[PDB]
Amino acid sequence: AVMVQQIEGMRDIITEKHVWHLSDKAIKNVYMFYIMFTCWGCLYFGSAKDPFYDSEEYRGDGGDGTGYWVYETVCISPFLILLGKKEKNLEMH
Amino acid sequence: MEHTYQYSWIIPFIPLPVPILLGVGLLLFPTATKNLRRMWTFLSIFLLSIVMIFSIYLSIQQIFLSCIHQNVWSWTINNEFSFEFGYFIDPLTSIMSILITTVGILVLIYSDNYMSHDQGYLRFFAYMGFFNTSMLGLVTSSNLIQVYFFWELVGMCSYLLIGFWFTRPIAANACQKAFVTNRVGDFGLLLGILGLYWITGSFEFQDLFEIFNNLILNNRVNLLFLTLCAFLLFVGPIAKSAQFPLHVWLPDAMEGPTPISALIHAATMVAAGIFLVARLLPLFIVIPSIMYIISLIGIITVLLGATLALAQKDIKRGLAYSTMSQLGYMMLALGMGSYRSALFHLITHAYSKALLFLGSGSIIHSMEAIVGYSPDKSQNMILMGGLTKHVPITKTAFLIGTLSLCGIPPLACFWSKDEILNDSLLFSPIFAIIACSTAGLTAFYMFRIYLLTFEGHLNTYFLNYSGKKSGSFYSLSLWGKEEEKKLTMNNTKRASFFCNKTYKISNNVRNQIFITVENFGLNTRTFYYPHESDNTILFPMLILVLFTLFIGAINQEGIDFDEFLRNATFSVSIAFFGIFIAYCLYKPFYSSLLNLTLLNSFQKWNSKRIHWEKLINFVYNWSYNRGYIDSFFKTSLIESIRRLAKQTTFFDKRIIDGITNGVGITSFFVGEVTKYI
Amino acid sequence: SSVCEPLPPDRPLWFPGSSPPEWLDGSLPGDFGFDPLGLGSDPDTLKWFAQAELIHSRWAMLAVTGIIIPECLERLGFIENFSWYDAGSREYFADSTTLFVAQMVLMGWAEGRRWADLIKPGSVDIEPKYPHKVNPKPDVGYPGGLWFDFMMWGRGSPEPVMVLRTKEIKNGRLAMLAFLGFCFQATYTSQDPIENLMAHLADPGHCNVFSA
Amino acid sequence: GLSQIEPDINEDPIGQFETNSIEMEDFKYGYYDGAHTYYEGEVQKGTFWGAIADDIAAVDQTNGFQGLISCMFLPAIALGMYFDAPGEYLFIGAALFTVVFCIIEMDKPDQPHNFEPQIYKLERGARDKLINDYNTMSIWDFNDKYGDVW
Amino acid sequence: DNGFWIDGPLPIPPIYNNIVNEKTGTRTFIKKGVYVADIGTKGRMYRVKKNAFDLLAMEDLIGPDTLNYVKKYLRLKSTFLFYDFDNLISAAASEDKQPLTDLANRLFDNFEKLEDAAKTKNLAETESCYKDTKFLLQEVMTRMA
Ligand code: CLA
Ligand SMILES: CC(/C=C/C=C(C)/C=C/[C@@]12O[C@]1(C)C[C@@H](O)CC2(C)C)=C\C=C\C=C(C)\C=C\C=C(C)\C=C\[C@@]12O[C@]1(C)C[C@@H](O)CC2(C)C
Repeated sequence: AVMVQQIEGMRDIITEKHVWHLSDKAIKNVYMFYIMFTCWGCLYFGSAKDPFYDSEEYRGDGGDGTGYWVYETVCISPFLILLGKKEKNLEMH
Repeated sequence: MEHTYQYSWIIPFIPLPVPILLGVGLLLFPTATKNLRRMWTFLSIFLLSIVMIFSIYLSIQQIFLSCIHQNVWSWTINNEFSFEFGYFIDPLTSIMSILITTVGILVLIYSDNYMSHDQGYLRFFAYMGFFNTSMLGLVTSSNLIQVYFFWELVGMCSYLLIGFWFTRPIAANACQKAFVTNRVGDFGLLLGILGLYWITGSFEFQDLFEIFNNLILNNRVNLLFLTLCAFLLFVGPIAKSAQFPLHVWLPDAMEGPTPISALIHAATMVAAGIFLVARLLPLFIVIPSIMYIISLIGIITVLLGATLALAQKDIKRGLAYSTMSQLGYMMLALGMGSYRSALFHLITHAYSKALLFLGSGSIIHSMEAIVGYSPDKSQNMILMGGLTKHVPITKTAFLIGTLSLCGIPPLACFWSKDEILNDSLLFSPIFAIIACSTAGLTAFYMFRIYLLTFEGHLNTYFLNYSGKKSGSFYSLSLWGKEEEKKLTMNNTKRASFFCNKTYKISNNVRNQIFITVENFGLNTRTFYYPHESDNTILFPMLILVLFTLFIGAINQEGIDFDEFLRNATFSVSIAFFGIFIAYCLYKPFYSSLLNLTLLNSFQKWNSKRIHWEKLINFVYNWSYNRGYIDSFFKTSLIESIRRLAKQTTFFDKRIIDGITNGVGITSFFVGEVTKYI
Repeated sequence: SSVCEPLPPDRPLWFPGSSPPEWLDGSLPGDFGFDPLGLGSDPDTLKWFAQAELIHSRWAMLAVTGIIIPECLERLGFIENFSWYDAGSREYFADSTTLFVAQMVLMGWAEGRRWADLIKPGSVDIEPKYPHKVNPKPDVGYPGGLWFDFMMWGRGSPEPVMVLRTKEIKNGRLAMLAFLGFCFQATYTSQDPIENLMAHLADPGHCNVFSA
Repeated sequence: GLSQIEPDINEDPIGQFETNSIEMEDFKYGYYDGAHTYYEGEVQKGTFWGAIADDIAAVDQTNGFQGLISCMFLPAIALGMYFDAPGEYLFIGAALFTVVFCIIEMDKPDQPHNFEPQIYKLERGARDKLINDYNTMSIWDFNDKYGDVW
Repeated sequence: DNGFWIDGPLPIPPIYNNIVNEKTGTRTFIKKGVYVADIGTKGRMYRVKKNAFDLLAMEDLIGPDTLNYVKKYLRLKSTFLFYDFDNLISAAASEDKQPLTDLANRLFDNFEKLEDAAKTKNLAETESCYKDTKFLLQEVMTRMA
């Protein structure tokens, strides 16, 4: 592993060169354990007290889990107050 | 040698596990790891102490034995990569390793108390330890792959440290500009190492040194490709060492902490570019024109870094431009081909201005009790005034630092700048006398900084200036039980109650009844004067004083590691000339040592302020507008990209999404027409 | 914040269920009531014995460090021929007798300043004064100071002061016993401490003191 | 947000690139960024094990058995190597782990955050799917507001 | 052949009349596309030393379930050695030419046998060929140094 390098410029070099590679099997092994960690984490952290998607801040206002519950909320609750306003005018407010 | 270089791979990885534990601690269990608040501090300090002792041991073996170790391992072996991540122990590795570790340990001892009143504590030390990890991996690097790797990681850590105080948006602009500028240098380092791989096919620091002895003698390679490759390879050190094109990231780094001013510069990270150029000098002396380019960029930025620090209101920005001008001195030394004096000037500046930044932050933390918390108040060098009477050890440390930059031979650092100008004047006459002129300017602004900070009255508790101070000192009036039972609501006393009548004038009285209702007395009366900081601030300043006194006298170790009186007295004369010009302008009359006849004649010769009214205007507008280069880069480089981004999303959304949407629009239209035909 | 609050009377003792003596109320760190003989009866002498324990433990800690860490470096391949109980007989400069008198001079200065602290607390004060800055009056054995508390961990920053002093004293009692083990088992085995550890860890049953 | 009334339009769209943050004239340093908060003496202990178990106990829905098997699952793979090399046994064991976890996650509480936002009107505790198998309470049509008060 | 992007066959560089091939075919460790640089004859002489030391210090790579990376590392570094010996014998001094090209032939047949040993996942033949290929790599390094 010892190589003495002769370069005229600065100094001599004592390069080691430990050529190595994670065994072919060990790459499958680290994939195996990481799929195990993914499995464990999916199960356990799905079984966790998820503090944002439980409260009346999210599930109360809208909160179906989509990305449009805000927009259908602010597009339907004004129609809800227009409906309530018409039903108010139906009894002469 | 037999068993100590095989375990040289740990000196990047030893700081690493405490940012690993903080990065999984603060991100997962913030109350837990913040309950262990001061323990990760001492753990980072202890791991950096291990790296310090091991780097000192490697330095002792480098000064004893002349050898280089290149303990390379394998990283990827699939095809032409065969990549390595090994650790290259030259004397430059030893210099850079002790330069990282000692400054990092002292900044961590400082930062235990700098951040001790900060809610953001452990993520700062995670950034610190990961930065020390990255920079020690950068200096122990056997190939341009790993230099590139830890180079960009150092740039990321610069982004994180400058945008540490993330809640203030000027630090947000600062850290974005910083990381983008570091990526403009990263750009050049990329197509510079790829150009070297096209010219060599090396990707190793070993084989470049034995290919560039005969690569230029070949016919396939072009000299134009080699010089543009070396210039792009130099674009990286421009961004790290804050050279003239890519310098606009450095003075905005002030909005983060003062330890990152002591560590991002005057230290490791601006020494990354110096390390890179000095490591690649065996392939920079070979390419003929790049040496002149490095000399040119250095000699352009030394006039920029000098003239910028002349009129800074901020202490931290002024010391930043001082750091940038000394880094320009280092690049001017690297353009000399000086393999020795460049690194020695790097050592003495990186131990001098680091002390200067810690003294500045001690000044700042003393001023925090006066002005509260504000950088336009607690970092404004104008209203610092004088702190010799209050914080004496800070005064001595800051003074030894500023004399270490002003070039004082016996009790400060001068031999570095002596070697700079000695290697400068026998090189080219254009570059030399302007370098000595910038040295005189450097002594001028550094002594200006020292006089505005420590010498004179305070400028903030001064009874001519602060009205709350005059209201607080005089709890009772000058007559006691006369003239008032105290008077509040002092009316418009233009006549001063003298019943003065008026001659021909515009008006004397009117319908204007405005009473100057002043504030009261005997309330928050104390106004606690700036006392000394604790032991964790003085102790790195004492150790850095011991450094800058110890390095400042270094039958010498100039050759085994890697005009005498006239030039020395000329440099001391132009430096003391800068001392004298700053001294007659800023040192007040009651404490100056000069004769009052000459002191009276200074203002008697210069009471006009007409031939000064343009000079002071031009210098202040230069140092305030940053040579207009900040405004030009924010006008035609980043807002040019903003206009290009808006034009390009116009072309996207309107006239290539327009075609795709228009296919369906046309199908709707032909359907509606052919329905009704 | 910085008061050196003692341990409660219902503290853990060296011998559970036993009565702690009346001269070990808990003012000192590491107070677990260890007094089968009662050598700390006189409190004016128990102060001196507390200082004795503190300095003894600090020296034993630095010493056990200087024995085991450099032996780990020797096993790693840094230092040659290391053996702490033969590291005084081996060669240096200055003959080991000029070293001794220079040591006695310098340590005489240091330990004499410490003695002057012990006899009269404010005599040899350090951590120099600053304007409108009141350096706190320290205790004997815990001077604080810019030189010995530069991280300001003594006044109770990371943890309280009592638990930190108890950490010092307990870690250091353990180090005192470790050094006694060094001084005994390096002469009844004529071998290395780390070698003795690996030898006992090889076979804990038969590689004990009774083999020799 | 909610915005039961219609919101005020921003008359000043501050900039397409710069942030929505206040400027330096109104930025009180130290008390905003936290750079000069943390005056200690008000923080508490629970050092690194009285605050890990506090956090794990803060966010957890697991009983004694499930959770003990979760804590012993990853060491059962970390001992799958370095102690043996069983092969398919790890995968079959983790498959049965996931099957028994999903069977355990047919929990007795049904927790109305698991239901539709159309369920949220009022008195939803009297809705009891937690005990009533094959409910047949036709309310999920979601087209007209049902009074399910029985 | 319009300057940028020569197109079609994408050739490999040829052999300049050398007997450096197998002669029952060219060679079995030829990696298809690698960038050997036109540095110069001393540069090729040094890179022979460098890659010969690489295949020398391939010690810690050889082992069970690692033979494929041994084969890829062999093909890579031996392709570098192949083009560098092609340039060295192509710029030889007409008396150093024949013994060095015979040395290259008896090195490359050894590389062929080691590549076939590591290709069939047989560790005993891999090590039994790696012994005298370590001998010949030390021989070619001390020739080039
Ligand atoms: C330099 C040695 C030394 C000294 C002076 C002290 C002093 C003190 N200790 Mg500490 N202690 C020590 C070593 C020492 N300790 C060690 C090594 C241990 C661990 C074994 C302890 C464990 C300990 C506990 C758990 C407690 C104390 C306590 C005390 C206090 C009351 C006891 C007293 O006055 O004894 C004075 C002691 C001496 C003058 C030294 C004894 C010298 C004689 C000649 C006997 C030496 C021979 C010895 C038995 C050999 C060991 C044989 C081996 C097989 C074990 C006092 C401050 C109590 C306290 O309040 O804490 C502050 C308490 O609760 N100590
Ligand atoms: C100070 C100390 C050690 C200092 C060591 C030093 C400087 C070592 C230096 C070196 O090694 C190095 C570094 C490197 C080597 O190359 C050179 C030397 C020179 C060899 C040990 C104390 C060691 C001290 C010990 C072991 C003391 C034990 C005391 C006990 C057990 C007391 C018990 C009791 O007193 C109580 C507590 C209460 C009573 O009521 C009951 C009883 C039972 C009486």
